[PDB]
Amino acid sequence: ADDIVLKAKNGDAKFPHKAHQKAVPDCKKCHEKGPGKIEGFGKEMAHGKGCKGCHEEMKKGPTKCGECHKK
Ligand code: HEC
Ligand code: HEC
Ligand code: HEC
Ligand SMILES: C[C@H](CCC(=O)O)[C@H]1CC[C@H]2[C@@H]3CC[C@@H]4C[C@H](O)CC[C@]4(C)[C@H]3C[C@H](O)[C@]12C
Repeated sequence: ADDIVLKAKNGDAKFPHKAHQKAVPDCKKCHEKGPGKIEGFGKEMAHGKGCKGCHEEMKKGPTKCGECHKK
């Protein structure tokens, strides 16, 4: 399947799966979650544990605005 881009108004936020499959061998961090995760994602999640928060916790991945968001 293809990578997806989240259409944030301030700039497209791409999600490259291959890098994540490699750097996050604990697949259950994102997969096999209960229901609601598709409906639940948004800016709050993205800037929290959904994206940015994991990068901070794992000490790796983009944590600056212009690193995730790109027009
Ligand atoms: C969140 C950070 C994820 C982690 C960690 C892993 N996966 Fe993932 N996966 C995630 C998303 C949002 C998507 C759909 C959008 C996309 O970019 O593909 C997927 C997709 C998959 C797929 C389909 C891939 C393909 O057909 O190219 C598979 C088979 C899959 N994910 C499995 C997988 C495994 C085994 C992981 C751990 C090593 C893993 N994913 C991590 C989100 C995230
Ligand atoms: C852990 C559970 C993560 C979640 C949830 C998300 N990301 Fe992530 N990301 C994670 C790690 C450990 C890394 C380092 C990968 C590396 O090998 O350097 C990343 C990396 C990225 C990248 C850059 C990929 C690259 O080729 O350098 C991007 C652009 C990125 N992550 C974006 C991103 C977004 C938008 C997420 C939410 C939708 C997201 N990540 C979740 C760990 C985790
Ligand atoms: C990746 C790790 C991110 C970092 C670092 C920052 N942002 Fe972000 N942001 C990210 C995603 C994946 C999303 C989309 C959420 C969704 O609904 O899918 C967003 C969202 C925003 C928004 C709202 C955009 C909209 O609703 O159209 C804004 C205004 C925004 N982001 C700004 C922003 C700034 C200023 C940041 C640095 C301080 C920043 N983001 C960090 C992913 C990531
Ligand atoms: C559930 C995990 C991990 C975050 C968490 O613990 O909740 C998060 C990490 C990235 C999230 C995905 C980002 C891209 C998509 C955003 C859409 O608006 C809703 C579906 C997708 C596919 C999201 C589904 C789910 O919300 C994921 C996989």
